[PDB]
Amino acid sequence: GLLDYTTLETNSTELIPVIQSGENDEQFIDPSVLPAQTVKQGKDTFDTNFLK
Amino acid sequence: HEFAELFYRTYIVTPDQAGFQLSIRRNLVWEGWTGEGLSGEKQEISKRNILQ
Repeated sequence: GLLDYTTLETNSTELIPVIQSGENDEQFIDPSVLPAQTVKQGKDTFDTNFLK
Repeated sequence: HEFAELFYRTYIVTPDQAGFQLSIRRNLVWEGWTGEGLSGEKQEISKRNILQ
């Protein structure tokens, strides 16, 4: 890990928005402008987007 | 004059200040916690005074 900046460091405290279809779409921008961009957070795979 | 002093108490402030602030302690009683509906927007549970 002395030679890489990915070996250490993790984000398990970030409060990143997560998308759920048919449940919170009124908070996120319509997906007809910018498609959702996937993010890696710890062991989780989910999709996030800009807040309207 | 008697009438004005009767209702409105005198409070002298030096010309070096510009106002007076009121810091009020208030004791409350409230129930539970914002329970998940698995949705996007949530109301806040009313936090209620004890004097009422």
